[PDB]
Amino acid sequence: ELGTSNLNLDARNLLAYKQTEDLYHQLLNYPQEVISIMDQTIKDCMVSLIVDNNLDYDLDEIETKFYKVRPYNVGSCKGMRELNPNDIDKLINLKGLVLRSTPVIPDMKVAFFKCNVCDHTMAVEIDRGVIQEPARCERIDCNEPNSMSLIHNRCSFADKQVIKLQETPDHSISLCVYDELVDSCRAGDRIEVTGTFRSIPYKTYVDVVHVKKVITDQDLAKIREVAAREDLYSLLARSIAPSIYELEDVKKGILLQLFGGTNKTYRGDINILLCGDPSTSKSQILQYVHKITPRGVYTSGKGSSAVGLTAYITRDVDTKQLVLESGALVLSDGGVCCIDEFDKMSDSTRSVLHEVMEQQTISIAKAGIITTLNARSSILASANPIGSRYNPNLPVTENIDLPPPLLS
Amino acid sequence: MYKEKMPDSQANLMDRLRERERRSAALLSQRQKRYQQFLAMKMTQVFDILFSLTRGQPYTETYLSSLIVDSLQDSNNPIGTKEASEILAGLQGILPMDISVHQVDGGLKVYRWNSLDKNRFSKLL
Amino acid sequence: VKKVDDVTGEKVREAFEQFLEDFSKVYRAQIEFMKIYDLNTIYIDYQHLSMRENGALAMAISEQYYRFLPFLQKGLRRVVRKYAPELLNTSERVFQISFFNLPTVHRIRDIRSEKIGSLLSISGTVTRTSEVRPELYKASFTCDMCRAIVDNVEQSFKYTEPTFCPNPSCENRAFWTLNVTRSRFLDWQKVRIQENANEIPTGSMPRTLDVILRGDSVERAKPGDRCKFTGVEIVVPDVTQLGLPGVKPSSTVRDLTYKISFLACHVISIGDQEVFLNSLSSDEINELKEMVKDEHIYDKLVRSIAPAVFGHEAVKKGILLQMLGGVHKSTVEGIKLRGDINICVVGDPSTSKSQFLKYVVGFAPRSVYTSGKASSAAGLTAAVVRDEEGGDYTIEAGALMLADNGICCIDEFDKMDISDQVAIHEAMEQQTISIAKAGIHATLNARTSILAAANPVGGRYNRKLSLRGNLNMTAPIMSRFDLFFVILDDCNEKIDTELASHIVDLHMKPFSAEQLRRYIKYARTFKP
Amino acid sequence: RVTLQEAPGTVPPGRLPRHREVILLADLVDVSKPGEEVEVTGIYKNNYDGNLNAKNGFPVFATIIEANSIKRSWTEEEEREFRKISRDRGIIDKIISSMAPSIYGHRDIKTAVACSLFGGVPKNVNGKHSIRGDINVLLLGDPGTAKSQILKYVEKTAHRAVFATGQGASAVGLTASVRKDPITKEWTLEGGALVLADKGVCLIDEFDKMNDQDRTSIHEAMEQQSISISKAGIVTTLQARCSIIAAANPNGGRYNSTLPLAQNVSLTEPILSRFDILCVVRDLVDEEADERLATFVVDSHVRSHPENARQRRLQRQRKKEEEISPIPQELLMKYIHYART
Ligand SMILES: Nc1ncnc2c1ncn2[C@@H]1O[C@H](COP(=O)(O)OP(=O)(O)O)[C@@H](O)[C@H]1O
Ligand SMILES: Nc1ncnc2c1ncn2[C@@H]1O[C@H](COP(=O)(O)OP(=O)(O)O)[C@@H](O)[C@H]1O
Ligand SMILES: Nc1ncnc2c1ncn2[C@@H]1O[C@H](COP(=O)(O)OP(=O)(O)O)[C@@H](O)[C@H]1O
Ligand SMILES: [Zn+2]
Ligand SMILES: [Zn+2]
Repeated sequence: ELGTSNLNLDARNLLAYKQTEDLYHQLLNYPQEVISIMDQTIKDCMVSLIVDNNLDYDLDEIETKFYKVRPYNVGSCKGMRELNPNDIDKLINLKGLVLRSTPVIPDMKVAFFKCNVCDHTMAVEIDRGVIQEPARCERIDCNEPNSMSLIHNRCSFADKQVIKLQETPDHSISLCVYDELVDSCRAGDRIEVTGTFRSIPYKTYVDVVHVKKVITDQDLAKIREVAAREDLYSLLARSIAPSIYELEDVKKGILLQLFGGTNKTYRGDINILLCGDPSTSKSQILQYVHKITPRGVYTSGKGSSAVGLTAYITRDVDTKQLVLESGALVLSDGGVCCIDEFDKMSDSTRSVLHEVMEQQTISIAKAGIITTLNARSSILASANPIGSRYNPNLPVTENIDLPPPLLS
Repeated sequence: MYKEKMPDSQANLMDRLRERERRSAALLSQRQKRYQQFLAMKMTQVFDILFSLTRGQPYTETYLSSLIVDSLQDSNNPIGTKEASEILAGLQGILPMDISVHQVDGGLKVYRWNSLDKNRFSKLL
Repeated sequence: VKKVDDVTGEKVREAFEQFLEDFSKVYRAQIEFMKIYDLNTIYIDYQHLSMRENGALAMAISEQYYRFLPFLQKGLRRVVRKYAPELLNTSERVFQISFFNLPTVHRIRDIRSEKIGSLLSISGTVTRTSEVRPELYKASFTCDMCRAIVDNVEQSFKYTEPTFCPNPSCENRAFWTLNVTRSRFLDWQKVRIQENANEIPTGSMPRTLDVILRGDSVERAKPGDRCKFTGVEIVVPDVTQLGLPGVKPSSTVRDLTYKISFLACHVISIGDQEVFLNSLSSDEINELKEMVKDEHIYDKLVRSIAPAVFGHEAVKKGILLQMLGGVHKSTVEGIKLRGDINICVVGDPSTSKSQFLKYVVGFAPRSVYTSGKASSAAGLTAAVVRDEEGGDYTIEAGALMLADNGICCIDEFDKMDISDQVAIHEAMEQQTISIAKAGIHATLNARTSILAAANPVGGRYNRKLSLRGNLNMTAPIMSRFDLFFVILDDCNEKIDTELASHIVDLHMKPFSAEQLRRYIKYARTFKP
Repeated sequence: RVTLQEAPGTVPPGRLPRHREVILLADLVDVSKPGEEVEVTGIYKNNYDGNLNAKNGFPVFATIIEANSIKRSWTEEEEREFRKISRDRGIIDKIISSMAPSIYGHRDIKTAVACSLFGGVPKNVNGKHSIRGDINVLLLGDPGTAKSQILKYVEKTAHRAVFATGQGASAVGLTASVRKDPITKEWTLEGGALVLADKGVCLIDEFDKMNDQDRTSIHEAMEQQSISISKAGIVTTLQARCSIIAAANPNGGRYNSTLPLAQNVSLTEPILSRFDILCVVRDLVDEEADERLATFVVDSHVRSHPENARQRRLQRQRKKEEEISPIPQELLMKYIHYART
C-alpha cells in the first residue's frame, strides 16, 4: 500500500529467530551484498504481489525506481574502543548523543560530458569513485580527440552530510550520512546507530545504515507489589538513603523531585534548596543522588561560571553556522543537576538561572551571535546559612544569602 | 461626542436589545461563512506552490503546511499555520480525483498530485 | 559538419516566441519602453509565463532553467530584432531576462541537491555584502600566429580560451590575445544572507548562505533587510572539503569538489491606502474591513494581546499602541521627527512581566528577544568586524539593526550595565546608529521600538518609599519612554482567587492572534 | 594610486560610503593629500585581471579610473543676490533667527550655532604663529531641550559635517587608522572622522558618556586642528581644521542650579578650556513659556506632516519656509559658503 521508497526491517526479529541469528553471524562482514540483494528482492516481491497475485495495478514507478532496506534493531557489538582493525567494514551498533551537523554537501553521481566542437552529449556515471573522461567523440563524423568537456551544472549529485555524535560504547565519532538520511539527525538528538564502522587509507567514522531517534512481567509484578503495600512512602524513604537517618520530609521532597511533574504544552522541573545547618548530611545526599538518578552532571556554584553552565558559542568557517560547546547546565537537558555552594555562585552566573527556571531557555545576543538554547533540567541545590550557623534570632529571609527574586 | 443627547425611545429599547440579540448569531454564522470563502479563495492562489516544484513524495503535511506559511503568503496578507493546514486539508475534499492522502500513524503524508487542471474546479464554490 | 540540436529546446523556443507574440502585447510595450528609456533587462511575471499551455511551458522552463535559458534568450533577441533593432546598437547584443512573482518561496533550511538547475525563490535576512564588480559575460580573442578574430566566446563559470583557430590555415592553440573593447561585461555582486528568526526553532542555530546577483539588480540588497530572491541553484568549486571523512571520488589525477550557491535574477525587499488596498481580493478586503468598521474595535484589540496573561490591561493597551507607532515626519528644514514608541515595565518578581516580552517576540512580524545580562554593546547596535575578500572592515547587524522597523524586546533591563545601556539611547530617540570606528563612518537606520522589562532596586517593591526611590534608572533614560508602567502585587482575596483559578487552568487546560497581524498591516499605513 | 571617497555630506541614507581607485600618471602625482576635496577627469577602464577569475566564483574584474586632469567659482547672478541681501539693516538678527526655525526659543544657543557656522579668521600671524579660526560650542542641559537635534541641523547645513556618538566612537576611529597597502604591502595611514571633517565641522553627541580615552583623543584636534600620530613606524601630522559641536548631560541627568558648573559635569577644566561658548539649559517650568513652546511645537508638527508640479511643490515648500524663517534655506547655505570662502 505504501508509496515509501524503503522499509525499516525489524532487525530484532533477527535475534528472535535462529536461522536469522546465523544470518547475522555470517553477515557481520558483508552487509552491502545482502542489502543489494534485498533491494532486488523487494522489487520482485512488490511486482509479484501487485501483478502476479493480481492484487494491485500501480507498478510502473515502483518498477523503475530503486529501493533500500534499513535494519534498525541489530544486536550490539563489544563497543567502539574494543573494535579491532579487522572489525572495520563490519556491521556495528552504537549509541550516543548528537551535537553538530554539517551543511548539505552534494556528491557526484552522474557526469554530463559535451563535445566542444559538435555539441554532442555523453552520459557518464561513477563506478567506485572513478571518473572516466571520454577520449574521443563517439560520433562517426566527429572524431576529434579530447573534445569532450564537462558541464558542471548539468550533472547529477546526491546529498552528503557529516554529523557529530558523542558516543558511549556498550568518545565522539563523526558519522557520515547520504540521501534522505541527511538532516534527519540534528543537534541534540538522542540517537542509536546501526551501520558500518569505517577507517580507510584512517580516520574513524560510521557509515550509517539506519538511525534510531530514541524488562519482564515479573518486574511489573514486583512494581505492583511494592506499590500496593501500605508502607509505600515509608519504605521508599527508608530505602533511598540508609546513611541518612530519618528526615522523612526531605526524603519525600527529593524523591518527588526525582519523579518530576507532568510536562504539557509548562514543565515539571522541581527544584529544591537545602538551608540546613552546615554540619547536616546534605553533601552526602546530593553526591548519592548524582549516582542513583539517571546520569546527570555534578557541579558546584563556587566552581562554575556563566560560560561553564550555559555553553561556549562560536561560528565555524567549515560549517557556516553557529556551534556550541555544551556546558553542564545544558548538558543536563532532561536530567538532574546538583549545585553545591549555591550561595557562592557569581552574580553573572546567577543571572543565568533566572531564565532557566522561568522558561527553560537561555537567550544570548553578543557580537555576531544571536540565538537561544534549551536547558530543561531539574536543579537540586544546597546553601549554607548566612554566617557560621542558622540564627533564628533573625528573620528567615535574612538567614539566606539569596536575593528575593531568586529565593522566591 | 455627546451625539446621543435626546434619543427618547419608548420601552421599545427592550425590542432594540432583542434586535441586538436574535440576529447576532446570524452575523456570526455569516462571518464563519466569510472565513470559509476566504479559505476557498486562497486555495486558488496556493496550488501553484504544489504544482511548481514538488514531484517526489517525502512531504508530510507538517512540511507543506509550514511551506504555505513563511512563503509568498508572507505578504500584505499573511496567513496562519492552522489556516494553512485547513487549506491543505480542504484541497483534498475540493479535488477528490488527484489527492487521496490517508492517515499513516500520526499526521498525514502528501503525495504527488495528479493535477489534471489548475483552477477550473473552483466553480463548485 | 552539423552540430547536435536540442529538439526539445527548439520547441521550447518556438513556444516562448509564440507566447511573446500572443500574450496580451504588454511585453512588446515593455520592449518599446526599454528602447525609449535605454534599458538592458526585460522582466517577466512568472504567473504570466504559467498561463500558456496550462503552465506546462513554465514548468518545463523552470525545472531545467539553466539549460533552457539560451533558447529563451535567442527567442527574445530575435523578437527585439523583429521589432526594436536599435537595441542591438552600441555607441553588441547584451540582454538579460529576470523572472519574478514565484508562487513558492523556499527556505535555506530546505536546500537540496535535487533543486540544482531549477527555478526557485528564497528569502533571508542580509548580513554582509560585497561591492559591485564587472563580470566577463562574453569575450573575444585575436589569434597570435595569424591575426584572425574569434567572437562570441562565452565564458561559462570559468576563464575559457578558444579551443581552435577558426581558419584551418592556422595551427594556433593554447595561446590567445584577449580583447577588452569588442568584449562585453556585466555587473557582479555577492550577497551573504542569514536564515530568518521565525524559521529556526529554539535551540537551533541559523543557517548562512551566499547569493549571487548580476546586472542592474545589484545594490538593491541592503544589510538588515528581509530581501527576497528569485533564480536557480548552481554549484561552485570548493576548497574546504579536504580533510573530511569518507571516500572522495577522483578524476583521471584531479579534484572534483563542490559547494552550493544560489544565483538570483530578481531582487525585492518586503515592506498609500489605495496601493495596499488594490493588492487584496474582495473577501480579503471584507475580512480586513470587519476588524476596522466596528464601534468597539479598540477595546476588542486591547482584550486580545497576550490572552494567556490575566489582567494587566494597561500593558495590553501599551503594547497595542507600540505595535502601531506614530507617523514619522521630516521637517521642511530636514530635521526628522521620531515616530516609534518605547515602553518600560517594572514589576515585582511574581507579576508576569516576561510573558509580555515572549508574546511580543512570538507575534511581531520582526522581533528580537534578548536578556539584560547576556547582551552587550556591540551585540545590540552593530559589530565592527574584519570582512572577507579584503583587508577592510565591515559592519554586522546587532540586536537593534536586526528587526529594524519592528519591536525589540529586552528582559532584565535594570540588570544591564550602564555603559551598554547608553548605546541604546541614540536608537531610542534618533532612530539611528552612528559608527566612527576602524574605517567605518556611516550612519545606519535604527527604526526600532524598544520594549523593556525590569525589577525594582530591592527586588520587592518597597512600598514604604515613593516611586523616586524604588528605581535605579536615571532621568535621561526614563524620559525616553513614551509609556511607563509599574505594576504591583497585593493580598486582595478577590483578585488572588481569580488569579489562582486562571493560573491553575493554564496548567490544567473576539479576534484571533492571526487576525491582528492582518489588521496592523492595514492600520500602520495611516497618517493622521 | 589614490582613493576618492564620497563627500561626508553626500552619503545617501543608510549606506556605507562608496569609493573608487584613481590612478595618477604623468606628473599628476602629489596633486592632493588626505582630507582634500578634489574633482578629477579620467578614463573608466578595467585592469583587475588575474586570479580573481578563479578565487572568487566566475570570471570578474574590478574597475579603476586613470586620471587625465584634476582640480582642487561663483557666477555674477549669485553674488548680485548675496550683495542685495547684505545691505539689509540688522541682517544679524535674520541670520540668527534662520538657524533651526522649527526649534522654539533658545536664542542664546542659536546665536552660538550661527557664529560657529560662519567661523572666524585663522590668522597665521607672520606664519610663525597661528590661531584657530573656528568656534567650539558645548550644549549642556537637561533632557528634552533639543541639545541633539540642533546637531541634526548643523549636519544638514554646513558644507562638510561629520557626526559621531560618544560610545559609538573609538580613539583610533576618530583620529586615524593604520592600514597595509594591498599592492605594496607597506604601512599606510587612513584618516578618521576629524581628518574627513577638514575645513568643516565635527559633531560629537553625548560627549559626557564616552570613555575617557576617546575623549582624550580630541584634545589635540580641539586646538591644533591637526592629528599627530606615531604607529607602526608612521610619523606624520594631518590637517583637522574643523569646529567641534558637543552635546552632553549633567551629572545625575538633571542640572543642579544650586551647584556650580564645575561640579555638575564629569568633564574637567582642561576640556572646558578648549571650548569658547558654553550654553547651559534648564528645563524649568512656567505656564507662559510652556504654552509658547507647546503652541510652537504643535504647529511645527502640523507643518512637517505630509500634505510643472516640480515648480509648484518647490513654491509651496518655500512658502512654508517663509512661514517660519526670514531667509530661504538654500540661499542661506550658499550665503554661508560664500562668506566662508
Ligand atoms: N545524619 C548524618 N548521617 C551521616 N553522616 C553525617 C550526618 N550528619 C553529619 N554527617 C557527617 O558529617 C560530615 C560533614 O558533612 P556535611 O555536613 O554534609 O558537609 P559539610 O562538611 O560541608 O558541612 C560528613 O562526612 C558526614 O558523613
Ligand atoms: N496574570 C497572570 N496570568 C498567568 N500567569 C501569571 C500571571 N502573573 C504571573 N504569572 C506566572 O508567574 C510567573 C512570573 O514570572 P516572571 O515574573 O515573568 O519572572 P521574571 O520576573 O524573571 O521575568 C510566570 O511564569 C507566570 O506563569
Ligand atoms: N526648544 C524646543 N523647541 C521645540 N522643540 C523642542 C525643543 N526642545 C526639544 N524639542 C523637541 O524634543 C526633542 C528633543 O530631542 P533631543 O535633541 O534628543 O533632546 P535632548 O538632546 O535635549 O535630550 C526633539 O525631537 C524636539 O522636537
Ligand atoms: Zn563531437
Ligand atoms: Zn590563427
